[PDB]
Amino acid sequence: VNSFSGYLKLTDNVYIKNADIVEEAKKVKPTVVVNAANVYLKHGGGVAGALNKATNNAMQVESDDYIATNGPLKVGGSCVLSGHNLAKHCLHVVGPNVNKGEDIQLLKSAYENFNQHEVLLAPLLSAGIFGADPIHSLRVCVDTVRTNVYLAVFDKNLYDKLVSSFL
Ligand SMILES: O=C(O)C[C@@H](NC(=O)c1ncnc2[nH]ccc12)c1ccccc1F
Repeated sequence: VNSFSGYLKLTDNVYIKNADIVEEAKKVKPTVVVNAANVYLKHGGGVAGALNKATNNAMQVESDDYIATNGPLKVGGSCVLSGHNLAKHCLHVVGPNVNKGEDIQLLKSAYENFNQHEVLLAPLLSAGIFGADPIHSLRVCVDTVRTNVYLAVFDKNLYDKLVSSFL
């Protein structure tokens, strides 16, 4: 039992809510919040810009040190950093950005990173300004992630569309 509230059950292990991931994180303080990162951990907009803003830019400062030491992530890859005031840990996951021309095929690899964590609060990878088909991303999520994932979808119209079209 956990303290995630008001989520619609999609499958055995995947739940979904129309919510701001920042506010969900502030309430639940999950062990892991997922960031929809890019390979440089430059947290500008969407999920990443919002999470980073909520940390007062501490996420960005930490991320810049990570990149200076380790170099960029891979598309489809991830790293574990602090969750700051939002969660114990932040799992920065790089889904493909279709608006950068990146291969949507890498989305499954991106979701596989979630399987290293028993429970996660996460956005829908590659959706929104990452330019992928969100119905497809939700399908890949449910068909790839085996651990317990609580999805926070920001856009109300998108949430309604995702629920109404989910198989
Ligand atoms: O609408 C959506 O769910 C899709 C969108 N999600 C969010 O940006 C988002 N999601 C939850 N909480 C949030 N709080 C502030 C922003 C935010 C999205 C997902 C992945 C990458 C980019 C992107 F734009």
